[PDB]
Amino acid sequence: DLVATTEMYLRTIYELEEEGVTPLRARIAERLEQSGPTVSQTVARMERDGLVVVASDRSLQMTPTGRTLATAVMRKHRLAERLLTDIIGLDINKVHDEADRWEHVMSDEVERRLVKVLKDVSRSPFGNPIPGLDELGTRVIDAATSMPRKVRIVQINEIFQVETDQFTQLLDADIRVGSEVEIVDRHITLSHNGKDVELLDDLAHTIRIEEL
Amino acid sequence: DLVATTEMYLRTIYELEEEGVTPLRARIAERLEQSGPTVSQTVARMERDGLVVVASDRSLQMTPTGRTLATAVMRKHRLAERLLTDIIGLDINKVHDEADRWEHVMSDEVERRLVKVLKDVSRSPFGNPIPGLDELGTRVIDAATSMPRKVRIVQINEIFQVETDQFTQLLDADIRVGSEVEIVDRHITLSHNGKDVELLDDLAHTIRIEEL
Ligand code: NI
Ligand code: NI
Ligand code: NI
Ligand code: NI
Repeated sequence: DLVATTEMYLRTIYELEEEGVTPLRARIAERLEQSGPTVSQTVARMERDGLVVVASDRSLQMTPTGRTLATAVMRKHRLAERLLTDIIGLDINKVHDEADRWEHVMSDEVERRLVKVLKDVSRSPFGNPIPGLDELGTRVIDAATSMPRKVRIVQINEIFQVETDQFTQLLDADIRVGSEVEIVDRHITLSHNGKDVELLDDLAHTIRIEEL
Repeated sequence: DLVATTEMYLRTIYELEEEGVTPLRARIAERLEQSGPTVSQTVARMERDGLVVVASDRSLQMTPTGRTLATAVMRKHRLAERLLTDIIGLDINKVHDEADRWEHVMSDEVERRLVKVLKDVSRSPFGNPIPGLDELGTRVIDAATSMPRKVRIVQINEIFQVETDQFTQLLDADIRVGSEVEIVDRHITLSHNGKDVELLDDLAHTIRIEEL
């Protein structure tokens, strides 16, 4: 019982972060269709197991081990969805639910085979990047990690820019003095309410952020 | 926890029958690497759930519902093994263990797709017929069912036979006055210690059996 449950809590926190939603226990209860009390019980165990910390604001911060496990479950889940759609041909309306089960029993080595056999594993069939593939086998340029983080805009410093076409991109995605997600890819891209601005490097080095 | 466990007990009983072994609780404990007491506890629940009867000789007789479920789990298991070998290309030494997990989470509709996509679903990669495909979508000729049963030879009646090449087949598979398995296929075949004699109809109507 217990292992699949933990993984589901983890993938759900992972999911909410990808969606920009604060990982709150009531948000997890609602999404998993579980009671709040029930969720509190599992989260308590997960804290005990070192997988999550409940911050003073009641959000759930996955620890590095928790996040590794979350990432793995998300990876299996999305690879299973790929397998089910691409090869098996299961009706798309059933694919998620099936992968909801298969994600807890797919081995790493099966994953590795899927990566060999599938045409593309960039994205699930539902449009989301498949993470953790590598593991399977302050200025923005300095501050971003290979792990999504929300930060606060403290300076944009347009005045120092030569290229200006991204000024309007920033205005259109609404930040100026706000709280944005930051990541390094193949680098740097910023997000704010499901609107992404992929920064060119000159901007990535002048934009400054803080926690928080 | 409980559903996968029940299915495993069921597939194991199914297995022992296919192998000609009396479904004894100590044989199930040994095969599942579970304690006897532990197995007694689950079997008791399974009796309560209507899936098995413990006969006076201590063998486990699957009820019709139990057998249907056993057959389904065996089917998913073997189809999963096919999928893993044929398409996925998982190392054959890992295929069983993986299917040991996937058998408990594969839906009927995924099965139906597998039957569409796979080259042949007659047999698992380990040489055993895949059952339950139809469900997914006394003289021997009269006594045999579409379900394996052991019976006792009461008469062979060679004297009434025109064709005699199967006389030696019977002698070679060692029966004469013994306890044999009987089944109807595409009919009738008899088995005795992993030696099969597929009867021609003239013999199937003269050979007589009893319980038991
Ligand atoms: Ni999904
Ligand atoms: Ni799941
Ligand atoms: Ni097997
Ligand atoms: Ni199993």
